[PDB]
Amino acid sequence: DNTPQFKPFGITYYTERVLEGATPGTTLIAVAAVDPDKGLNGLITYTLLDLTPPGYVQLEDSSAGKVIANRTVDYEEVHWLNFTVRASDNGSPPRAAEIPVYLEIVDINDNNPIFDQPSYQEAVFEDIAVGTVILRVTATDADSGNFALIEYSLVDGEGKFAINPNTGDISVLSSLDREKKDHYILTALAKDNPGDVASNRRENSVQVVIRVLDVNDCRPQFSKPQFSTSVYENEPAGTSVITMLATDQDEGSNSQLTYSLEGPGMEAFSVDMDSGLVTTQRPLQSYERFNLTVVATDGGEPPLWGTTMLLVEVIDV
Ligand SMILES: N[C@@H](CCC(=O)N[C@@H](CS)C(=O)NCC(=O)O)C(=O)O
Ligand SMILES: [Ca+2]
Ligand SMILES: [Ca+2]
Ligand SMILES: [Ca+2]
Ligand SMILES: [Ca+2]
Ligand SMILES: [Ca+2]
Ligand SMILES: [Ca+2]
Ligand SMILES: [Ca+2]
Ligand SMILES: [Cl-]
Ligand SMILES: [Cl-]
Ligand SMILES: [Cl-]
Repeated sequence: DNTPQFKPFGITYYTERVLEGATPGTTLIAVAAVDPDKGLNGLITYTLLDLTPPGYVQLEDSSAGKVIANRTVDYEEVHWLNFTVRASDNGSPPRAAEIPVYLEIVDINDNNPIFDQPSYQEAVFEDIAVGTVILRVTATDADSGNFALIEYSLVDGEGKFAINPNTGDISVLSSLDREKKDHYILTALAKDNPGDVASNRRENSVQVVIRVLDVNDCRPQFSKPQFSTSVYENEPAGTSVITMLATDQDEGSNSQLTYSLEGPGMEAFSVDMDSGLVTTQRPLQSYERFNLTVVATDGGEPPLWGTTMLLVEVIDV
């Protein structure tokens, strides 16, 4: 006439830690009760009750208190597997005892940081100030504690960009120049579990495009400061003299050039504003000598100019 008692004697409840992902059949906890009596009166049958939540645990067999994994548990869904163990003798009116079990699920680092976008992109002007934040990348991590802390890095900022390891803010580290490099495709990395060994850290990367927009910061240039040419005396107006060509490193209208003439010979010559072709406006006589100023002006606002000099001598036929 003794009721089964759980061991150790007077135990209020059982508890054990269980790693999430424990495979089915894995022993989660083993409990035991005793009944001093003889035969069926002292033969103990174990059952489980009130599985909260259900589906994750079962007794290996009803003859013992070994509890094994059924479905695998996910810490991201379940923090506690609670249930009751009933230990019943097999007597005529049976006597039984019941006790709670609390299995404490333990997080493992089974989720990677995952970026909130498939890629990132911004456009910035080439004169953007050093230190300016361009964009923020964000990843999220479904684990807990250190396993969900994220450290951002750039695989290679090229000395032009830097990322804040906490915020994911990508900033200008040194001055840009569209003319040197007009866009960047950077790899940003999110790595969890800071401070642990490389093998227990998970990561993902994403590509970040920064397109560098033009400012009109390059003036038109000629190849040298002095050109020289000759025109025959007594040639008609419209006679070709020379074609002038300047360069400009900017983009679009910022490097679209128009030519003009300046100074004491402008009236005797003309330059086609688009082609750079210089022609005479009249016949020249052999004594005449001109040092013209040729100007190339870009289409920026305000425009930039560059000049060169053009010596024109008139030769006898
Ligand atoms: N040093 C200045 C000007 C740089 C710049 O814009 N240079 C132009 C010409 S105006 C260029 O062609 N840069 C290309 C290079 O240096 O390779 C800056 O850093 O802003
Ligand atoms: Ca008994
Ligand atoms: Ca999990
Ligand atoms: Ca993680
Ligand atoms: Ca986890
Ligand atoms: Ca530039
Ligand atoms: Ca320009
Ligand atoms: Ca430019
Ligand atoms: Cl900008
Ligand atoms: Cl910081
Ligand atoms: Cl680009």
